[PDB]
Amino acid sequence: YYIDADLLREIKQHLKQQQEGLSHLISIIKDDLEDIKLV
Amino acid sequence: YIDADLLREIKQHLKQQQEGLSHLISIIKDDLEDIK
Amino acid sequence: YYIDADLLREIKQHLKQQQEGLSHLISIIKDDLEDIKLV
Amino acid sequence: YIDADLLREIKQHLKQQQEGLSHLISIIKDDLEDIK
Amino acid sequence: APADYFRVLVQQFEVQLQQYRQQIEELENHLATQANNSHITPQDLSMAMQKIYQTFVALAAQLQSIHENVKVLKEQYLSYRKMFLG
Amino acid sequence: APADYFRVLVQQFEVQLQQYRQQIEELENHLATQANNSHITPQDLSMAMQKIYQTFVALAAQLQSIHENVKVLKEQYLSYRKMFLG
Repeated sequence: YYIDADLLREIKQHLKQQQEGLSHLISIIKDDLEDIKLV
Repeated sequence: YIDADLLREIKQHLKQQQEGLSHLISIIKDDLEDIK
Repeated sequence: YYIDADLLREIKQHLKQQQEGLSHLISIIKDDLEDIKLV
Repeated sequence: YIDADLLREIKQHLKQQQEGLSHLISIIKDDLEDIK
Repeated sequence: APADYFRVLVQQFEVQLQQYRQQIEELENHLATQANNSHITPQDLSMAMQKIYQTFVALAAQLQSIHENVKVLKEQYLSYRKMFLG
Repeated sequence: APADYFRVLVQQFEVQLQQYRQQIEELENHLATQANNSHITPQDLSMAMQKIYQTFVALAAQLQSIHENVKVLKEQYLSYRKMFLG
């Protein structure tokens, strides 16, 4: 049938971390571009 | 069974197809938006 | 001894053009850098 | 007459000497200023 | 020309973006409900979780080198400014 | 690393700058007065005028490619901005 209601939660958590990971890198890149306009 | 020459041809053809930076960028921008 | 008072003028003119030449290129480069801060 | 090995050595030595970008730039800036 | 190099790094980045995007949306739908979850197995998700983490890793690498590339634009733009504008 | 490439174009530029600088100052002094002009010949000036024009040409080339390089920084900086900031 399906998987644990918490196994779902674990995966959803993992995916979130991946998202937070990529967003952090995007963040940094944006600071670089913004700081270029400032310097 | 499977035609090697064709897949090759399909590869070559797509590689020779070209990127419109403007277009590229717009796709990336919507990709990033659709996620982060 | 020395050279014509006008042969001097010719050379001085040539050197000036060379100077104007290089300055024009520097000018352009500066517009590029300035426009970067503006974009 | 003229020692080949030495000029070579002198070449090698100067090439291996390194550029301090900061310093480089300052020289260029004063060079441009001293002229244009 | 740098426009041929740029277009490339940009293009690879766009592929890992699309890649990751498809996969994630795909996996979202499979876990959206138990009704859709029944058409898949716990060994498929296990497969997808790998496919996805592999893209993430490659994507994270591309974002990283993009960061380093922007760091270089700044350094050189800053250098030129000191040479020509100071 | 681009820091090894940059340092080079910058370094060559600095040499043509110094080159031209020395020559010009040199030639200025020789034509500064007739007293100094008497220690030189019209075939020396002819020599210098060449040496100088050759540097000018190389210097003008370096300024030109520096311009093209800055054009590239802008294009790529502009592209990144559209991707990440728009």
